[PDB]
Amino acid sequence: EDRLQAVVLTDSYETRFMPLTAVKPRCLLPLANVPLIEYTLEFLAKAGVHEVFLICSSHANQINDYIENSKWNLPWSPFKITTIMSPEARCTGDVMRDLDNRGIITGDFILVSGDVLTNIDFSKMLEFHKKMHLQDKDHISTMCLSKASTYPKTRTIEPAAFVLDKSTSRCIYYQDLPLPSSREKTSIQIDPELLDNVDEFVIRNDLIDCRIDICTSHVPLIFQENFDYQSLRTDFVKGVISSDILGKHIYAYLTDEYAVRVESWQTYDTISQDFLGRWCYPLVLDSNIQDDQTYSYESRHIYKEKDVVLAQSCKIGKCTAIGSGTKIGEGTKIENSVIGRNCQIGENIRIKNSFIWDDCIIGNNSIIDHSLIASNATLGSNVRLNDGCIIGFNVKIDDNMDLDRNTKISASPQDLDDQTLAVSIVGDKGV
Amino acid sequence: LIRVGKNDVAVVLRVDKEKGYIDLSKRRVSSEDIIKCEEKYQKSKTVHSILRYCAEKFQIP
Amino acid sequence: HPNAATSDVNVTIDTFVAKLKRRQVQGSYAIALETLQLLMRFISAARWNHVNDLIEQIRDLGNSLEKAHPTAFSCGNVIRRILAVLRDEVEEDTMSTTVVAEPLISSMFNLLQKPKTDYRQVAIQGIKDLIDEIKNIDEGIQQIAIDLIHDHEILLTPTPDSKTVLKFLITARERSNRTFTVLVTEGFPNNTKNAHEFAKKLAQHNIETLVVPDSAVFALMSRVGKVIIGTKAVFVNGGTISSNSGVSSVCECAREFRTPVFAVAGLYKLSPLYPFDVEKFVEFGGSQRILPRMDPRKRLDTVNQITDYVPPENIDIYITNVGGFNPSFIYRIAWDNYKQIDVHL
Amino acid sequence: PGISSVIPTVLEQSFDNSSLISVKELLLNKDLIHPSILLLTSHLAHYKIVGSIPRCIAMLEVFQIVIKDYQTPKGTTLSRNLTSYLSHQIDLLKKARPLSVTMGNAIRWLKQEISLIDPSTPDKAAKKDLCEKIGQFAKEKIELADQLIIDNASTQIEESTTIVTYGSSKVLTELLLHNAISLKKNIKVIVVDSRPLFEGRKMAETLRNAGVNVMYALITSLDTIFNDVDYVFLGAHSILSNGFLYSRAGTAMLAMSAKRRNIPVLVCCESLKFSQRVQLDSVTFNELADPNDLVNIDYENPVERRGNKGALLNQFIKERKFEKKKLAMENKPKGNKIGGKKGSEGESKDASNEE
Amino acid sequence: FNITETYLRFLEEDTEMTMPIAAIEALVTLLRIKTPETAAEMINTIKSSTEELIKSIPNSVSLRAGCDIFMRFVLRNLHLYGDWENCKQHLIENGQLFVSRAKKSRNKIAEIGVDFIADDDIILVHGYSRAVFSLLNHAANKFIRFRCVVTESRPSKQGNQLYTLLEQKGIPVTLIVDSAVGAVIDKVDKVFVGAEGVAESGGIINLVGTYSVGVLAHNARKPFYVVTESHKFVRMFPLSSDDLPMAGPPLDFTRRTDDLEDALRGPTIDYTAQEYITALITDLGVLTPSAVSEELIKMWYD
Repeated sequence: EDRLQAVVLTDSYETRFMPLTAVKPRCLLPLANVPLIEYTLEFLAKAGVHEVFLICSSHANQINDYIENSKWNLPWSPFKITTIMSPEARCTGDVMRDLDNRGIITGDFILVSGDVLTNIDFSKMLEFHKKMHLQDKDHISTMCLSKASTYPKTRTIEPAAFVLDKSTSRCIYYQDLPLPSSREKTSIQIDPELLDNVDEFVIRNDLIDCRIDICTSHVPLIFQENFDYQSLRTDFVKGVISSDILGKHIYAYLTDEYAVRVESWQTYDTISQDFLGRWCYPLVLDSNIQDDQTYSYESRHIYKEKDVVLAQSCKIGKCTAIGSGTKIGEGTKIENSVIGRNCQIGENIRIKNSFIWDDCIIGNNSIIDHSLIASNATLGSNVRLNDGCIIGFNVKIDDNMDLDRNTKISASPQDLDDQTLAVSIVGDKGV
Repeated sequence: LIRVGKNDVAVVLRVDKEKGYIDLSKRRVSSEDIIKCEEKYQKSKTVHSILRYCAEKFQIP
Repeated sequence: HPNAATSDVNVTIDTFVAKLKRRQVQGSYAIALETLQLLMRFISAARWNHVNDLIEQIRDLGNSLEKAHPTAFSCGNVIRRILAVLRDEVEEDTMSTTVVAEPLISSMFNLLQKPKTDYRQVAIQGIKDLIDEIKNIDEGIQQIAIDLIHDHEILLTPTPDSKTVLKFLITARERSNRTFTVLVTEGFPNNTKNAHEFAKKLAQHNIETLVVPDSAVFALMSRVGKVIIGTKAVFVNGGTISSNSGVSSVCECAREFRTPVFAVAGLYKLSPLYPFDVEKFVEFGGSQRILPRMDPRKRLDTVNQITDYVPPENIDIYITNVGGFNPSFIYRIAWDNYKQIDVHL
Repeated sequence: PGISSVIPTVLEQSFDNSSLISVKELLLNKDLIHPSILLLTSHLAHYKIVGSIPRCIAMLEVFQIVIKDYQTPKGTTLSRNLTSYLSHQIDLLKKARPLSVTMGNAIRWLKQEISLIDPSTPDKAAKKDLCEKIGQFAKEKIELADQLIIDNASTQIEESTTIVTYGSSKVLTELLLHNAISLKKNIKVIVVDSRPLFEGRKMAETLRNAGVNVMYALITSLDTIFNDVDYVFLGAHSILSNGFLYSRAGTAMLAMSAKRRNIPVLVCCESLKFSQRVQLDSVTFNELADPNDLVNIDYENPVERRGNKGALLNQFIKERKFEKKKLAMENKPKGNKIGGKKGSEGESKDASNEE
Repeated sequence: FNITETYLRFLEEDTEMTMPIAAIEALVTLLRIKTPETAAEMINTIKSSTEELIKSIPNSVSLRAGCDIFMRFVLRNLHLYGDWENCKQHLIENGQLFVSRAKKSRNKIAEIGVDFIADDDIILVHGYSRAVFSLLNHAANKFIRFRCVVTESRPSKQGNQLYTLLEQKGIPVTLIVDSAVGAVIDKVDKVFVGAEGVAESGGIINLVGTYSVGVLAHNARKPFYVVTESHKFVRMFPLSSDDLPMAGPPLDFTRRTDDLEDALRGPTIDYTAQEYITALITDLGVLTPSAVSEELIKMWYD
């Protein structure tokens, strides 16, 4: 039951975040004024990890530096960090092959794709996995699933329709749809290979992706054997179902509580909002995980760190978090928005449902609505932004600018409009 | 009983035939006269209705 | 002060932190026990040479622990007590090393005016004493506790989460000559299951049990005789932190009707630090337990809290293992257990 | 004939005066009853939406329907067995769920109407005029009154508001909705929920269906919700001859809390809800229901968990009782919004003698 | 012809003219020129005039109450269904008649409702009303053991004026600051108050500080009294503790100044709850508990 190793699939979903991920690594970016890797690490610790393995390729030096700086580098940690360095750009099959070549895989190894933070206890899950394994010899891997918000409507990228059994908790079919976004395929598929064996058929769609996998020693060998499987969800699970190796079982764990992985931008925002509220049961910033953090709890879901300065007569709405070393002026209307560490806010600024990253200067008499500002990117005087406007690294938005709905701004100093240099594109300036 | 929309009885007490001030009464009604008044009002309303569709149709005053 | 000095000498600190953060450890008593164990480990293993330096180190450790978890008061308290125990011994030693008059046990003017031994064993003994104290509280309460409740009187019970309060009730109920009717308030988002359990226990004990919803407190208040709190932490001026949900309103009601409000906890739960802010010490619960769905629940921001704070004006009695005390007197008890400099770390 | 005896759970020691038992699943009855009454009774017994205001209206509607369907026998006159039928209906209602003050008033009105027209007139002419009259009455004393109340409230509300609300009172819902839509002010609505009926939840849902900024709380969570917040509104059932607020469950405590924390409470009532019956406590006459409401373990109404509790009869000496209607203190509410615009609650029966 | 001008006309006189009565008289005068036979030409105009007056108000409340009372009276008048001339004449008569009545009412109050102070009962007086002063002076006239305690009123040094008024009567007096008012309740028997208006709820609309006094009285169980001439019933509801239709600012937080200019903007009008009143002395019989509300109901028939 004890002694379990962890392999984390990092630097995999780059260019999916279309403006960012070009200069700095994907996972190093802060969720709520603190890096995304830390949460994942915490989760792993909670689960039960004895050795840490990270897959790095895109900007690996920075990752290494971070690791060196991190708390787990010191000898007090039960798990040590040793990174896998591989050639640039490869699929999860190739990575698996590489891992196999090296050879550290023992027993029930943990494989996590992307970064996930959830509240559910893992020991029970592990126990369940063990018991099910003890049933039959040819058991493969565990999948995590959670109940969705009644009806699906905000899910377009990965709205997977899971046909499931109640007695064994096993997947029957996996399919992706663009149905709510584009009315071309509003569609359902069922295969007849497992009809006269299961009987209890339950057709469901409202289940959210987690992508946390508890895997046996068979999986890397399987990957080595069948080199056609580049992905792990679309081709692999389906293959397993359609009897690639005959007489084999897979898991689909069902939980009533919240569990969602990071995937896009709106989804990320939603996750952040959830974190801000009391959705996750023990996951709160006021506990202080990074040790340098000095967060404290206040009334009406408001987070305040130490050395946070806010001026008199500023009406605040609901759910606000402020990072350390902030100076905010007078006459501000703040509603459902997070302000980063050491940010300098001017005077008379109306904010609604927005997001502000680490060290950003917001200019006087500006309106920000449902838009994101990345690290070290500054807003000037009189800037009016609409819903879902992503701003990249070090973008200097100077005096007087207006940007419409869903305008993406580049991060590296290419194809998308508005650049890192002085003034965003209303008058042509840049490289 | 009265409030909004419902038909209610009137008789002209005092008229200022110079600028526009009209005095109206409900209790003065000559007994059953109320019913007659109501009928008259209804008739007037019907007449108005009659000369509304034609005004909109032929586009004339 | 970082954890650079303690890595191979003491390792359990990290484990303690883990227990605190993800709530693997439950019940204040257990936390206290853990703290005691940690202290013992520190004592048995580490090296000192000097005494003041050691004291400073201990203080630093305490501070670190506090920083790791603020809602664990018992942990802090125990440490403070240990420090106090050390301090007196140190003071005694100094007098022999050098080789005084006082009106009472402690003097105010001594602060204004200018003022190797086997202390380790004494320190060790202190821990044991503390453990012993923790072990039995109910035995030192029941001699005072089963004197207040009378025949044909009605009790009202907010917070059934505490293990001591139930025991106290049971001891009273044991007596054949005494008969009382029990009204139990539920506490919806945090106390419900616990309340139910308490009710079941009462039923088992063969007493008249009345399960009352949180709304039906007002109608029965003309018959209510006494009020008992299931508090978790005691403080300086009198104010107390209660073991989750449905305490404040009931207390207010009692105050309005001039119903006597009792409190049973213990001196290990008693803290020498002041509760200056309600927002700082009181921790909030979870939104997920109240209402299903997530997408419409972004609009529906729900407010729910674990712990509850009650002002010292409503509560009048604090019966502990030593005896019956008041909110106007309990400060002195704390002083008798924790010294003057040991308050700030 | 009906059904008698057989009651679930313990009868308890205290609070035993009113009916708490009965037909839940129908078995053998008199073969003359119009089914609409039965259906209504079935609804009322297992209702989670209604709260003082709509019930009476529903009853009136039912009565109207009955009148429409009513046919005079060839032998006996229009009123001979009609009274008996009415009595039977009343008995059925009582068996299902005890009669309210509004319902009593309605019954009285019906009786008066019956007395007014003596058996001499033909069938199709009498009931034509009766139904119209009743409709007119309904239009007058109910809807119009409500509208008036709403308008009064409109002028009474100032600038910058933060309100804590409770109940499934329709008038309050109307008010809040009005505030949200047509006034366009800075309104914040905080909702309090109760265990016996999910009224708060319903209110929240309604608010959502409009698009209002909503905080959601309970009876326990009140010490932290204040720590900016000013107005408190409650829904009343009936005001007695004493002047005390004879209303639903969790109101009185809230009022007390409001009183404690500076700012007073405002309650709304209709100009027909007033009663001549004298009582000063909840012990006198109370709406008591079966302990089946206090079985579900949080979250939602339909969940059914095999947790810790699930027995009542087998348990030795265990009393699980809950109350629905309460009597709040007189001095605590300051504002009363009735048919005569504005007034104090200490007036008691100023409209009762006025009729 | 103007009502505002008429109102202005009285300044240095007063002290018996019940301002509202004067207002009523002015209204009557305004009416009896442009033919009160027609209701179309007249009532609307009267309403407009009242609105104008309201708009022009610096710091007065009772005017509205007076005007609405007048309106009510007018309404009552034309229920006899006789003739337009005689009724009009009667209405015209009823203006000066109303003024005449006030004096009689005052007399009634000063002869019947003065029995509260008899056995050397020490009185705490705040809020300037003419009726209370009349009661005091006419008690002195009657000769009775009595003592006076004065709380310092500060709108524009009215306390001093009050003191001076007291002086021209022969009676020992002392000055008390409304901060040390909590310290002295021991020797002082009963608290008496003059009001600007009586609310729909029952409570009292008054001056610079009364609520605190009421609270103190409640604490001490020494009864709180209000003496007013019975015509100060306005259709106004103070729903919360700190709300009234006020001309002045309701607790305005002024910006950071340096030369000490904006400071004196403290609450000059305060409201107390309905439960605080023990006895309300009025000319239309000794009535208190829920009498004002009843009167209002009678007036509006609702």
